[PDB]
Amino acid sequence: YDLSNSVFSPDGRNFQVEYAVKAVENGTTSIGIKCNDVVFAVEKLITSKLLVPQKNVKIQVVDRHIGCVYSGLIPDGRHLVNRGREEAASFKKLYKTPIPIPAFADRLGQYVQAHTLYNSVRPFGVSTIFGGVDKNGAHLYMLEPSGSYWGYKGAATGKGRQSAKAELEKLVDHHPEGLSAREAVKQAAKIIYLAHEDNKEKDFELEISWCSLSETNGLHKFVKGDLLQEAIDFAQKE
Amino acid sequence: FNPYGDNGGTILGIAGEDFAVLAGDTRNITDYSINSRYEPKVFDCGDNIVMSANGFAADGDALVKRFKNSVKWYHFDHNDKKLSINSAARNIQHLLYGKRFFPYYVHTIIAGLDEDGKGAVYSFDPVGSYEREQCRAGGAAASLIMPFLDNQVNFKNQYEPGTNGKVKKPLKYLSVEEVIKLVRDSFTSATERHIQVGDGLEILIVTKDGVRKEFYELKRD
Amino acid sequence: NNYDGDTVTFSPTGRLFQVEYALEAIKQGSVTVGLRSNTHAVLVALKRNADELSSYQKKIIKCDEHMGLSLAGLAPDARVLSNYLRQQCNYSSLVFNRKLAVERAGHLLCDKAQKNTQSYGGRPYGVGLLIIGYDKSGAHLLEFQPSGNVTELYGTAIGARSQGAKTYLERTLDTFIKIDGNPDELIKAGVEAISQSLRDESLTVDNLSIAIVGKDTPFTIYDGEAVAKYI
Amino acid sequence: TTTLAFRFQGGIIVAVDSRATAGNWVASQTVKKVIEINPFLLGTMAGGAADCQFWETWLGSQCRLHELREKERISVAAASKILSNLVYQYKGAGLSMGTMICGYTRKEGPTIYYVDSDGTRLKGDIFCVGSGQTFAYGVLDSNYKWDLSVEDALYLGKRSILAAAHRDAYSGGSVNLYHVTEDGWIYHGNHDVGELFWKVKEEEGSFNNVIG
Amino acid sequence: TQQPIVTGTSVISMKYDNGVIIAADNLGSYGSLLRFNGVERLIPVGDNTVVGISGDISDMQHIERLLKDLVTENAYDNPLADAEEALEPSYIFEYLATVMYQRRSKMNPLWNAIIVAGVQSNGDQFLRYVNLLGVTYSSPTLATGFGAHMANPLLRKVVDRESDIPKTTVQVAEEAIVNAMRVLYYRDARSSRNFSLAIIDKNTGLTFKKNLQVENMKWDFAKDIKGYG
Amino acid sequence: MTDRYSFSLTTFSPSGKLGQIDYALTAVKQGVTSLGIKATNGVVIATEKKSSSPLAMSETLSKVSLLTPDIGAVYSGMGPDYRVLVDKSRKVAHTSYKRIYGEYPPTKLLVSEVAKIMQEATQSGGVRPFGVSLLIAGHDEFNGFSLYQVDPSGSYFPWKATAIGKGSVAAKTFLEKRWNDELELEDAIHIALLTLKESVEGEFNGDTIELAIIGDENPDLLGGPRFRKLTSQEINDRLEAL
Amino acid sequence: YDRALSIFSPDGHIFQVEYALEAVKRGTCAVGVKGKNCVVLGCERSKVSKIDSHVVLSFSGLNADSRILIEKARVEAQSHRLTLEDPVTVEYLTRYVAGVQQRYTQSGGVRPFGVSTLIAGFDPRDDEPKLYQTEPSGIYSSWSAQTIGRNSTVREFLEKNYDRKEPPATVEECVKLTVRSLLEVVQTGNIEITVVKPDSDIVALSSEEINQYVTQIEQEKQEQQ
Amino acid sequence: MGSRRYDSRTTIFSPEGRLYQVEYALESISHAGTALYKLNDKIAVAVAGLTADAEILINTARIHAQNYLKTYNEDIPVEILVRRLSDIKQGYTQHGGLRPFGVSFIYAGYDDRYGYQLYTSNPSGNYTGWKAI
Amino acid sequence: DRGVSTFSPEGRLFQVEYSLEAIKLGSTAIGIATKEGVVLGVEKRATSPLLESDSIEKIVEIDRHIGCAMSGLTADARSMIEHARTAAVTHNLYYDEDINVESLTQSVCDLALRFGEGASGEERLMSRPFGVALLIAGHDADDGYQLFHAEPSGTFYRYNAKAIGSGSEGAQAELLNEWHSSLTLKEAELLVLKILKQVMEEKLDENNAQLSCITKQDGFKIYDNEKTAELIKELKEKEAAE
Repeated sequence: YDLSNSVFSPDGRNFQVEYAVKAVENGTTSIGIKCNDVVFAVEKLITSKLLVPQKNVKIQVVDRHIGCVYSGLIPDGRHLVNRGREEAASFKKLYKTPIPIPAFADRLGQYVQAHTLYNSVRPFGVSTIFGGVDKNGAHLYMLEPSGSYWGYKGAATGKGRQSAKAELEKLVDHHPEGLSAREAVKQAAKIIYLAHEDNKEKDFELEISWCSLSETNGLHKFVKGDLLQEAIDFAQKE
Repeated sequence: FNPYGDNGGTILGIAGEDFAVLAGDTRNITDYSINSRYEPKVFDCGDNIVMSANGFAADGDALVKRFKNSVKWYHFDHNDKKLSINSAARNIQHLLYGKRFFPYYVHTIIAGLDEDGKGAVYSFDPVGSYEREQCRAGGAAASLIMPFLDNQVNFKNQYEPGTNGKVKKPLKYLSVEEVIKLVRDSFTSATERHIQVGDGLEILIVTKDGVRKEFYELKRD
Repeated sequence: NNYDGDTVTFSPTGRLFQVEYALEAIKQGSVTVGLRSNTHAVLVALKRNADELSSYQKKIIKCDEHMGLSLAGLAPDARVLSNYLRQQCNYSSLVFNRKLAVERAGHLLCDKAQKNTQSYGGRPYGVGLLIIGYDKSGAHLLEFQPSGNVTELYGTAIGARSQGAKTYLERTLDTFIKIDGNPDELIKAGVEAISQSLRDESLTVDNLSIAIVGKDTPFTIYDGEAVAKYI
Repeated sequence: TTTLAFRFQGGIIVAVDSRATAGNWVASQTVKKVIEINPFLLGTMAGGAADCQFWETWLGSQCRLHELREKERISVAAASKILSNLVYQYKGAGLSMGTMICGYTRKEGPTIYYVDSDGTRLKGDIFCVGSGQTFAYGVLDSNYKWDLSVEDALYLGKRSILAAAHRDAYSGGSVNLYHVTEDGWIYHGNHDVGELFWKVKEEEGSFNNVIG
Repeated sequence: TQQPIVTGTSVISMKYDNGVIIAADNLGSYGSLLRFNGVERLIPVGDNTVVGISGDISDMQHIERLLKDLVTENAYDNPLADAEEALEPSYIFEYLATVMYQRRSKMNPLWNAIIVAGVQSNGDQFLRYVNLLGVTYSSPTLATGFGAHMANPLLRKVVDRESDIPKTTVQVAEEAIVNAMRVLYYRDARSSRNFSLAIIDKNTGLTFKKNLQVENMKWDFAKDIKGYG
Repeated sequence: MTDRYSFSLTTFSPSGKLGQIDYALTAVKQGVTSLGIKATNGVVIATEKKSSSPLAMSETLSKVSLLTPDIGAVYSGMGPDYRVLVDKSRKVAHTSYKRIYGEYPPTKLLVSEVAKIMQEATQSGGVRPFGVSLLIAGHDEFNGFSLYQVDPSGSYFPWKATAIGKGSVAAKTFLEKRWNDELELEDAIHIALLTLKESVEGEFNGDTIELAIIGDENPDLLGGPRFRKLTSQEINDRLEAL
Repeated sequence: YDRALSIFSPDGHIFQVEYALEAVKRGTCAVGVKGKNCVVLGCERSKVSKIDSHVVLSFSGLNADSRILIEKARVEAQSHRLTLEDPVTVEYLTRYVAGVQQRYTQSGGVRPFGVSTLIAGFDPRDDEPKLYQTEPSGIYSSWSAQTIGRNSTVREFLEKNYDRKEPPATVEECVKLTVRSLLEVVQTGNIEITVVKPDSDIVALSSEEINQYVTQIEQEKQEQQ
Repeated sequence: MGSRRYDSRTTIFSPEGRLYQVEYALESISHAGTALYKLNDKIAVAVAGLTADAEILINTARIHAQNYLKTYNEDIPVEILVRRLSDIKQGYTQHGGLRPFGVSFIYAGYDDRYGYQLYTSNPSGNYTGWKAI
Repeated sequence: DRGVSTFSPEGRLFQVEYSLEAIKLGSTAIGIATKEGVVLGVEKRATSPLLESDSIEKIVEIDRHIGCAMSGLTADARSMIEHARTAAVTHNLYYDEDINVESLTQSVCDLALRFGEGASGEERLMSRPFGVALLIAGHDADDGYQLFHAEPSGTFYRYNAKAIGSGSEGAQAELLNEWHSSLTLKEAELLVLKILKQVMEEKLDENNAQLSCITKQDGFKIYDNEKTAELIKELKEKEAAE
């Protein structure tokens, strides 16, 4: 019952989707934190010093207000981001307004779920954390290979997802009134540094982006420069 | 909706013994209005081949870019083999005939050196008929240039004095300077007698060394 | 294995064995080394022949006057990918009159490679690529795997016994990056790097190919007697 | 444009002029109106120059493919019918073409077919297609016989072309002659119409009405 | 497509020693009826490109949406989308010309005359023209439609050839543009008193001036004209 | 996402049997006993109704459908297949006969069309045979009153008195025990009610069975149709006199 | 339907083509004998079809596949006559049939033809007899006596009793040889002979003449020996 | 794993050169009854096995016969119709991937060229004329 | 396995390797190129003496300056030869010149590599690789005389001397030991005949071995039986003498 994509097990399970989740588990750590306004952080494994620093960007931008990160098979995430860009462009052409985050999440979920209905294809081997800011405020969403997606206050996926989830829960409990933008960036850097301990014997690079009202004018921008260095120093101090 | 237009240019191609010359006016106009005083129409397409399409500006530009792309792909697919002038002429014929039912509204002249090293000029019609010639003028001033070239290049209707028209004047070798002088005089006359002709003359000379460019001023500067 | 008859089947541990076999097909190919500096990028390829009466197969394909690649693995797949890259570069040069960036070509190749690893009825490519180019952002070198993973490095090597060249590049990383005024010095560095991967073999004018791109340097290939002074 | 072609004991004689005009202005006087389909086949250009050149080169390619596949030279009838079938597809699209496919084969001897853009294809002995076809056809009809030598046939073709050029304002810048035998075509040079007129008037006492 | 309904007016442009200046009015005429006012016909693309559109305004909106989509697309997976891999006037003009020619070849044209102006990344001023039928050309001074007949003769009195471009300051070019706009308002029945003007300079950048008005007009002598004999 | 199921899923066994058709017949056999009796002035079609849940409204689902104002049908087997096939038959009765000739198709031609539809499922690619057996009751001017049975194999047979389902054998034996040449519509209804009561295990009332009749004419229902589906109250009244 | 039914095996063989050959080697034997003039085709238990006025075709294997091939060949011959104004030669028709058979062995969703073909005739304006055989794999060749069919032998007999640098210059000798070769593996007398001569002279011998030939062969066998 | 449910690749040869599906259909017909439709005014057909496919083939034959009558203004010869039906049945035995028909046909027809004739056809597509059953 | 384009665990395609194995069972074909021509020789096998040896065509002309020889499944090479002839004629039609030998070889290899995955974004036409290997000999003004070995894998090589078929190993060893860059046309023909005689189990005659040449002056020609017989006689005399 684990040889085809669209075959139910005797207990009602789809083993190909579970194997895709197992493939996602091998990916690097990617986290997303929502503030009152959102912040996406990813760890890039430096397999060798031959790699050029800051040349393998993993966080992707959809329209001018959506930020996406993924853990798993990077080409699958890139394909999903291309499909999301196509859908966003179609929505913007048809209705002249930027696509709302729930609508984009629904489109991605429908696409991923349709990729699990036939045995001529295989489910995506990525888990995606994507978010942004629209007329209704700041939104964060997490989508799985099964096609199910949910909104989160904080989300994490990859090898070190458990430590990141624990840190996110502690931060949510300690901040019932929310977080700011710079504080969210610092917390994301700290959580990435703490979750990197699942590897230890491997250098890594931190990549951070944010999208909130004020300091970004409701658009998605990459955190680069003095702010990123301050976040890295704060993460190293903790 | 009329999908065609006229921009009123004049070009001329002359093949020498070991050189070729392709000249053109630089005035772009439409309906008694001057769009531009310097809009070149003669381009170096590579492999010592110089091409010029006259008439509809958009169709000419499209044909020139398509021919350049064809040369690039020919170099890619045949180990950078040089494209001969006859092969280029046949390829341009196929390109023109590919849209015979929606033809380019242009007259095309290409120039270069043949496989033996002599000057070669090929003339094309809008729907894709081509012939190799020694002197060919195209545009609105072609009727004002070709008789002059026939009289001053082929020495037609000229006979040796003292023979009472029994011995024709023999053909003589013409250097590139003489061809340049004849082209300049013909274009000056065309500028004098044609309203659409004359803002500047651009000449491309093709030899074994390569392609070189010269420019001269005309009236209505 | 019961999860190996097609590319649309995941292993219980989450692996695609067809992609792994395609990767292993690269390991049975000749070694090719790529490196770059601020001004120039160089590819060095060791060629092979069927026997003493046959010629050496070409390993470097030109994509555009500012971009080229070298292959390791299945030659026809490399030809297909090179034709696709030529078409993309020509489209960019025609529609927008802009020279295509190397990163854009990397993204295009990544997408095309991914599209062949998810649909039933097709197979993944069986060749690895080292792509060099020069654009407004400088010189770029990229490594391409059939899985769709594209990486940017100062230097890399693919094929068989590639660990020696990669180790040499890692050791001498701080040296060949600063080689900007002398393209021939960068070519010498690449040749010395690929020499570490030779298994009881000697570089000859028959099995050595050297491609180079640079700032004021169209993509130029040296083969045969052209590589006499680099041996 | 006269473009005559006739059959005789020595094979086929094809004679054409070289004048191309547009709007009463002479565009060119060095136009090659004979298309060499292959070393054994010739065609005549009338109507649209581009259509004639393109489709006769295509016919040559088709004949080359046929001879490669069958290891035998293609007959004149087969090539003429291939061209006619190709043209009949495009009828009503505006193609203009009148061609004489002339060839000497071992099986069929010398053969001339006329094919137009309307789809007509007919085999004949003497053909003249052009603006000044009437004068040349009259000359040929007045001086034809299946007994002429090669030189006499060539002179007859030149005389017919000269008459057509003299009596038609759209014909005559030069005369091009071709002789088709079982071993292919032979080109007999290009003769200026102006000099040919004076030469014929001096040799034969014709054209008395013209002062010289 | 087949005939314009709501049409724009002349767009004028010229080059000065450090950049380009392009101006156009804000009328949305409906034939002989001045139906719409306050219509912006100068579209800024990036920090270095200005596109001026004359003719059918529905097609103007279509191609400005196309320009917005192109700007959005250029930023995808482009870390240098604002430093060195940003759009240039040449790329935008090539894309627009390709689109116009493809529309012409299908007998479904965009009834527009478009002037692309800007400063290239190397400091060279770009100013080129396109329209339906895909006809393209360049000149130190450009004008579309009615302004092609009246604005060009005046502007060519200041910048007549290429060598005159380095000798023209921004003030002189702007004064010439304003005078040309005043003349066009004098003699064009589809013109409006209000217009917008954009200046692209290699040093300063993009300066946009909206809600400009034609002033210093002459009408006093009209008191002396009476009858027709 | 491509179909890539062009090959047929039903093939011949070495013994000459079609496995999928036999399995569909097996699925049909474990259904509900539905019977049909043809009389001299009409034809009666009766069936039993089950309750999926006590809270379910049984009248929302009807096991007998009107194909044409003169032709009705009942099924034994998989309900959704019967519903889809009824919709298809309703569409075919218009798009193939009535829109061309201006009249409703005769019962035999409609049965032929339904049999063709069911046969197309046993030979085309990427499909399975319908798991239903249909009883068609109709009247036409030239052929009179007719009753047909269509199997999952697409083979249809005319019957004078037939029954299908779990108690098909016993019901057929009861019907063949006494079938006279002077059967009336009410006599056929009484015989059908008796057979259904004998076959059923209990709870034999008007809300647990569904019956329909073809015959005579109903101008009151024109707004006449020959198809009348009896209401629960009329069934109860007829059972009171049983 | 596009599944590759015919694919290579690990030993470099295509099993579908070999099974088609096995299917061919199950039907009645067909013999083709060529002399100095005329060609004689013999068939066991109409098995000879006229593709055109000058060419005939015999088959061994599946009857309906042979019918499809015959229809294709007839259409091709008519198209050739219409296009080139010349009757098709034997070699061209044989090449067309072999090409069709080969093409059916390299397309998805189809199986190879289980038919072996013998084509006999004369080229236009020519007198030299032509005899060809085509295999299900798409390979065609020219022969003088092939016996494509399998009837448990005939090839050895025809190899023995042929040529000696002297073809059967008379039609009667060729017919007698064909009948004897057929009778070598046939005990009853289930024998049909068709003779082809130039100028479209295609005839079929009646059963009475075949019976006379069989009786003469039996008398010759029992008299001299 | 697009679709590996192909039912033994119906249209392939056995190692001995036989067609399994055709033989199984012949077995099914032999297990059926022992042998009533009108194709046109002069041809009748009797069926054996799988009456639904028989009806489909009979409708196709009727359409073909009426097309021939419209084209030539003459009644179709029996042999032409039998050959067309046999070719239709053989088409499913070589390509398409579908199961072959399971019907045996017995045609009796009269034409103006042969004067009463009888034929039989099977799922293999081979048709044979018989003096008597 | 169970897939036309399935990679093996070692990184190869099963179908391509099986096609190579099929080619290994074909007849012997040899080609030798010198500075004054290229000679192609083939071995003709007849399963019966009654076959006409002149009807076996394993040497085929692509164009006047390009010839081809085949080894393996001879029926599969007809489409390849048709494509090569069409490509050469099309190149002449589009450029008024003869196509390069390497360009034609690349076109043939693209055709062979096609139909499993498009070399220029096209679809498929055949369901299995070709089963025949080709030797393409030609002359062009760019490089001179060229000989190419083309395999169904889609890759091609340029050889100074190449032998393919059943006896390819020993023939290739002899070519390695014998070939040098200063041979003549007569020496090449004699060497081809000698190696064909060595490889063939049967005695070398003019009815079982065929020769052909391609030279710049005379194009591509196929030797008749008399010329081959005289060459065999010369080879025998030279062998018996020196």
